[PDB]
Amino acid sequence: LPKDAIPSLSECQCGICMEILVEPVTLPCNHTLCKPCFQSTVEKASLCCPFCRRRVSSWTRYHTRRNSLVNVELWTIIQKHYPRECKLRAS
Ligand SMILES: [Zn+2]
Ligand SMILES: [Zn+2]
Repeated sequence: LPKDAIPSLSECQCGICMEILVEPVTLPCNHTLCKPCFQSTVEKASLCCPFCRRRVSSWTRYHTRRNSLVNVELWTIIQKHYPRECKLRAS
């Protein structure tokens, strides 16, 4: 994704639930999913990436402790180009 370029809506949708990516969590494999999905599908379930099966339990501990699970740079980009979609999910 080029700089200041407009991302497709599709590139901004969580691949698990199809909703807009709210507070996206990018795993060390570089697959991304929304925090809600992360919290249900990974943090309290598999500790796998749901796309590729990468073990992620130690990764989770590390960033949990440091409040750095969220990919702040991608979150910023999603809020900028799809603000309305983000507020609708918050609601
Ligand atoms: Zn999701
Ligand atoms: Zn993965």
